[PDB]
Amino acid sequence: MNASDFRRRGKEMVDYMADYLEGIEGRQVYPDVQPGYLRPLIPATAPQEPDTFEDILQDVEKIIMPGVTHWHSPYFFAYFPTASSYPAMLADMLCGAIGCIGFSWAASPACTELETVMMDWLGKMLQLPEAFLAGEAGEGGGVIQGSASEATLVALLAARTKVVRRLQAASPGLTQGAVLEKLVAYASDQAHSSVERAGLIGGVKLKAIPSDGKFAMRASALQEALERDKAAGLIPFFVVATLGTTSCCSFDNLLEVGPICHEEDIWLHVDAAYAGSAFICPEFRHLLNGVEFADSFNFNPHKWLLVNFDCSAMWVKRRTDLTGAFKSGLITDYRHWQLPLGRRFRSLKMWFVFRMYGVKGLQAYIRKHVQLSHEFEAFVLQDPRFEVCAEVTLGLVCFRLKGSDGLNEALLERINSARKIHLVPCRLRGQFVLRFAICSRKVESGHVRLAWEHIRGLAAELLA
Amino acid sequence: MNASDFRRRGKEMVDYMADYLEGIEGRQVYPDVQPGYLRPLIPATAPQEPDTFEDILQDVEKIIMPGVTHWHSPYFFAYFPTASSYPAMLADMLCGAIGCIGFSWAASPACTELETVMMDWLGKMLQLPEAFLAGEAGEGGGVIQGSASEATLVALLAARTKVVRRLQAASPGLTQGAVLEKLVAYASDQAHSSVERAGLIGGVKLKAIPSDGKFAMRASALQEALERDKAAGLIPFFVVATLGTTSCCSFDNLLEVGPICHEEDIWLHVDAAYAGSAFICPEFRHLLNGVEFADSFNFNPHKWLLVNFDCSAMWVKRRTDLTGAFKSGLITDYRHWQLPLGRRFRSLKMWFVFRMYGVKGLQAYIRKHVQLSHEFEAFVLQDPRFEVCAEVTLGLVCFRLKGSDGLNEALLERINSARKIHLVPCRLRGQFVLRFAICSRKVESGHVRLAWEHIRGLAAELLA
Ligand SMILES: *Cc1c(COP(=O)(O)O)cnc(C)c1O
Ligand SMILES: *Cc1c(COP(=O)(O)O)cnc(C)c1O
Repeated sequence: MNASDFRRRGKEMVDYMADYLEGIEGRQVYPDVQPGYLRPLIPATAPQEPDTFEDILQDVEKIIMPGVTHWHSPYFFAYFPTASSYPAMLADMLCGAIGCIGFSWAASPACTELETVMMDWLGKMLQLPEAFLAGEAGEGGGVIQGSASEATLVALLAARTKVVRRLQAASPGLTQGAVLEKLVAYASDQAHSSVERAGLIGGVKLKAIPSDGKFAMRASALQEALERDKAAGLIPFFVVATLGTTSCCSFDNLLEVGPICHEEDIWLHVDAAYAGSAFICPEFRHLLNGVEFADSFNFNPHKWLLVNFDCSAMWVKRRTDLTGAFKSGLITDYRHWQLPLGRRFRSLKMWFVFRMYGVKGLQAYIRKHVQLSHEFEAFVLQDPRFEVCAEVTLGLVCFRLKGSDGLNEALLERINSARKIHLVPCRLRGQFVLRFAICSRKVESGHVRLAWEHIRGLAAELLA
Repeated sequence: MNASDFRRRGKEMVDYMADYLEGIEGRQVYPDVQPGYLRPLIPATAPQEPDTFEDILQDVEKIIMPGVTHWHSPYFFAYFPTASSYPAMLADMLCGAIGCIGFSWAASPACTELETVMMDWLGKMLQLPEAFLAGEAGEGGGVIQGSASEATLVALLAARTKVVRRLQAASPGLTQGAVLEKLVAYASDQAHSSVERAGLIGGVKLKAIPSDGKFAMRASALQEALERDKAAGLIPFFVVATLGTTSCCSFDNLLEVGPICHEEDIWLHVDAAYAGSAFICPEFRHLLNGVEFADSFNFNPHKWLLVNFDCSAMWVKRRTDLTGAFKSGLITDYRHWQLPLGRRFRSLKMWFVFRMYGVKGLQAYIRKHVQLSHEFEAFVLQDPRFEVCAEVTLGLVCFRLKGSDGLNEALLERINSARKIHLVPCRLRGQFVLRFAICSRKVESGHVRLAWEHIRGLAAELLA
């Protein structure tokens, strides 16, 4: 079709989007569709002749929607939030229209330059040390990665390469294969699975560092592991410290870990995928104290900062430390900052979001969510039948019906079968725990109260 | 903002998109902006209070656009085409509205199931062997990757893992570090750089296979390299065969390479990033004869098949051969098929495109482009002052002004400085060559004739 048709159709799509989001509260959050349901509802072959937009759009309602899990219903309380905001959407539309591939500066200077500048804005909102800012003459800078799992993998590969170079440039005969055999990487036992994948791909060993009572990685445990391993002939080289674990949203001790990785000369990567967004708020910024020591810091604006998915923010103090694994001031070659060669004009989304919401708007959004999270915690704290399993700092609450894991597995089964709200569990020291996460952009105190009541009702029934 | 505002603003954005594309022919293809131009035209900090959509949109025209390289101007004849169609755009808008993250089947069954089905449609359009189709009981299947460079890397990692396992299943007690040291991978000397990055990340050795007169990889050269290396104690394990090299769009011999990789038991990956789209046309399908032998096949619909960037299609005959590196019929866990854990509902784009254009529409688009490419070749063939450097099969023509490399470097400099059209050169056996690639969706015979005339004029001037 041509421009004229797109004005028509494109505008129809906008109303569709608005309708879907406007009425999302009337959607059943989790689907009843069975695995493999879709293939039989669709032809076996692409059509030879065109189909009608109208026809395709109703297929969306009648066939696709039944297999959709609505992350944006205020009743979606699973995992962590995924971002979705009108400003990013508008931006995404533009990005697609300009349709450039920023694999090189010449392919579109702006695709590259807006990114560096936006990463600096965000860097400043987080109050990161100047060492991470590109500016006009800093050895550091930031880049948009596809996801936190990729950011982590990129850091590990940069670390791996850096340690192999140092070792070979000090031991002539030395082969890389030799160095890999003894390379060890560490992460909290609460670390995300993206770390294992990273070690797996990078071809190195990964060890877990037992966490403390507050589920945090401490200097003590880390040091022990290091000594134990150096003494065994191994070579520590990478450590991922997590800020806002996926289990209970706890925080590794950065002021204790940073100094250790520094003195031991270990690449320290900080994965704050979820909690990172909160650091633009003074109240929480302390949680990030210690970045000073990090070689690379990452968090997902596509989780809790309203920038629609496909937007993870990563910073490093020495651009060449990163650039070297795939080979000041202005950056022109992002292709040495990530795994793939191509990339979209993703920074448009950050720009539209940061500009259309403003810093204050963003801070409010986060606080409202943390407020809602504490309201839920209160409910649980008020009912003697339940218990709150971990300190509640941000938008996640881990609760439990006082009793056995069997009793709790049961409550969960009854909650999901009821199809009103959607929750996910996790194990916290082997114990079965239920997670309550504030997600949707449009969640209100009302949704939480109703959600709690519904859970309390089911627990009661189950208890009789 | 809320749904109401988005209907307004969102519709404005649609007209903006339509205007930009509608008037793109009046845009200067390549920018005059200097590196680093943007930072000083934007504030140093994100705004505290909201900004106006109206204000943001004019900033787009006045500040972003001057730094944009217009890939969709019919006068953009660089690299290879990047896709952009209204159907994919409409689809992308929807994808963002639904906004789910398909990291697991439960996160949204449809995000996963539509993908498998679409990959089968495309698989059939290409007339791939049934072995690659998921169907209801095939060990194979296809997945959308972020790009051809990632597809290649994924294949190599799958290969690496598979050969390390076999070698230990043979000599129980064999270390991985040991096996990597001797692992060798091959690619044509015309292969894309994504292959080197892959070998670099995977930590193995990569060797180039000298190409023939038609710049193709032949059985002879490959076999020679293999023997030479096995005999030296090395272990061949991965071979990338390219269909549509970026230099002159030549084709490795798949009927010669497949059998070799089979008997030698080497993982054979086929990178047809650009040329692959043409295979939905019977006339060209022979170029793909030999996939039968491939372990993995890949091409970019986001290049020459109108599915907006962020859409590379990859197929394998044994899903577990792929799944194993990151650990029939219906597929539920795409997370073991790619590097990252998260993913967008990208298949919506393929669906909208395939349905709104229909197979015949797609075939016409490709043929029209190949027709235009041959029209250009004709022009060059008609002028005794120039020469065509390689067989012209698809949308690319490599030409040259008869003379020295210096003379040609000069023509190129004069073409880019003129700012009418945009071309890129490359070296073909050390010789400086100019590339002419049909890209934009809206290119016509008229654009090509004017482009040729303009180049002939500049060549003439220069020749005096
Ligand atoms: C959500 C999460 C991830 C995964 O992020 P993606 O961008 O989906 O890869 C990684 N680490 C932590 C701590 C997370 O909370
Ligand atoms: C364009 C191209 C690639 C790279 O594709 P992306 O998806 O941009 O990474 C790889 N191989 C060939 C032959 C190509 O033409």
